[PDB]
Amino acid sequence: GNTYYRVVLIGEQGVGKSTLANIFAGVDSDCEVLGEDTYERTLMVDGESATIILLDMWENKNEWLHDHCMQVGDAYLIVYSITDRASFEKASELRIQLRRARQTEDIPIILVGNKSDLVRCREVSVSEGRACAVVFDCKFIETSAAVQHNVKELFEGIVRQVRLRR
Ligand SMILES: Nc1nc2c(ncn2[C@@H]2O[C@H](COP(=O)(O)OP(=O)(O)O)[C@@H](O)[C@H]2O)c(=O)[nH]1
Ligand SMILES: [Mg+2]
Repeated sequence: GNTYYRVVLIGEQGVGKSTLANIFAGVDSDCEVLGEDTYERTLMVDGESATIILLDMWENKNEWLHDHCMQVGDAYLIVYSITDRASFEKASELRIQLRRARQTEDIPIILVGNKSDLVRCREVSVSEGRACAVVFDCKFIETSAAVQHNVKELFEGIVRQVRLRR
């Protein structure tokens, strides 16, 4: 409870949420019995221990699970694919949706452009991701979950952001 961070992955189908979540996990004694699509890992960030509870239960078709995700997170990773415009536009919709669900809280958010390895398929530019993050007042990163590029920096980044709002 200060050492602990509940982090929620949201985004359109096929953007890479589950692939991100799997890289994050892999290998004790947190109080929480993990359910559905929940992962726990304890991380060292800036010389301080961080227990992350990661939720990856956002699907596009349990309808209440959307409202659940939007309510329980301390922090959010709003994921789109650089090779998919509509997922990028969806990300803005989800950010607005999240802001309405949490009107009075300063929620740490990272906007994540996944699939950066798919160079010839890029449809969304780095500048667009950046400009969008500026409009949203959140952070931005591009990852490739397939090759584990910037995935470490991402989860360090989100812990770093939630600590700044204390
Ligand atoms: N090339 C590439 N493929 C990816 C990346 N991340 C995920 N994928 C692929 O995209 C497909 C759907 O990914 P998934 O993680 O299930 O998306 P989800 O719906 O958001 O959970 C899978 O076949 C993954 O192999 C990435 O960074 N690069
Ligand atoms: Mg998934």
